[PDB]
Amino acid sequence: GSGLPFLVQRTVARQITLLECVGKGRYGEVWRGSWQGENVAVKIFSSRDEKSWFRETELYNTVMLRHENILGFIASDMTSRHSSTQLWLITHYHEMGSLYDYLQLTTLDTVSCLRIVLSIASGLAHLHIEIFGTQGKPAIAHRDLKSKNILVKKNGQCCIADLGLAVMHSQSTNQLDVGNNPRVGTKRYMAPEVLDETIQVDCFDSYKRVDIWAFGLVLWEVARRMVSNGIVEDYKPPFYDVVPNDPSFEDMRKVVCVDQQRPNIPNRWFSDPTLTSLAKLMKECWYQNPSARLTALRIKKTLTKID
Ligand SMILES: CNC(=O)[C@H]1C[C@H](n2c(-c3cc(OC)c(OC)c(OC)c3)nc3ccc(C(=O)NCCCN(C)C)cc32)C1
Repeated sequence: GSGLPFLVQRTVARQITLLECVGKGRYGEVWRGSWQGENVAVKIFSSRDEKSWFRETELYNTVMLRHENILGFIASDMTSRHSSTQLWLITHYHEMGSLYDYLQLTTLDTVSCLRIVLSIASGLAHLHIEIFGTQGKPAIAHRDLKSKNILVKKNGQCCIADLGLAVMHSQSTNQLDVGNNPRVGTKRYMAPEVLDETIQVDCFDSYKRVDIWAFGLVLWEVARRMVSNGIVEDYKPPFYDVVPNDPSFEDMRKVVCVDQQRPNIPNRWFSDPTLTSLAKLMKECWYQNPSARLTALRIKKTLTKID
């Protein structure tokens, strides 16, 4: 799999001491833990999200996902702490936390902006691409790509996190996991075909194109925080101005499906070559027609050529 030898994995949870709680939400809790005096991140899942714990555990153990831009899996366990049975996912610890939180604390220059977005595109392309052979991997669509599910490294690269909603496709196999409704992710980031439920649930490539829509929104979030001529925008989530907090499906449908609105491009971006290029790139992620959207590899290539 992606983590420790497995026999090691079961013993890891018992060797971990939880030191600080660094995150808490409806998903559960995230802690900085220590394993042999080395930091690890321990996500303790709420009962609401227990199935996400199981699906992510299945995945990381059935596919050996190892990539610098994917959160590094260490182990998963159903363990007991303080006499309560708990669902733990243990990964590499990234002190900087989520991109969402990071963008609200500092601003970016051209180098650090491009490093962030390129690393996300590289991670997403690695998820998306199916690799044949005994040491390959199925294609993976994330289905909840957003800034809260991206972690920042000290070196300024990022890695994609939270595969609990991901769907896998082997070009050999048939059927896509999917199941239930297609509207499983974060409403604010949902593509038009999800919101209006016209997505072809049987076509795996539909899910990759949904990730690309969300990636375009993440690019917009990040680009706002890149300084140009001492100018920068405050952090805002996508569509902050046109929809309420915790927006409903109907809110999103009118903006994105009926009006076909997209996040607004700050005028000052067209005073800077990099931001001008990023604006064009994100618009090619937001086509109403999913098949017109760029692929993750095309985005990666374009970003590598920008400087
Ligand atoms: C998920 N929601 C949240 O709000 C946050 C993000 C999540 N976090 C993870 C993490 C872990 C996962 O598995 C273990 C996981 O699932 C695979 C996952 O999914 C997205 C994320 N490592 C983290 C390491 C540090 C921090 C942190 O905040 N501060 C430290 C100082 C930085 N400060 C100024 C912003 C948060 C971490 C808690």
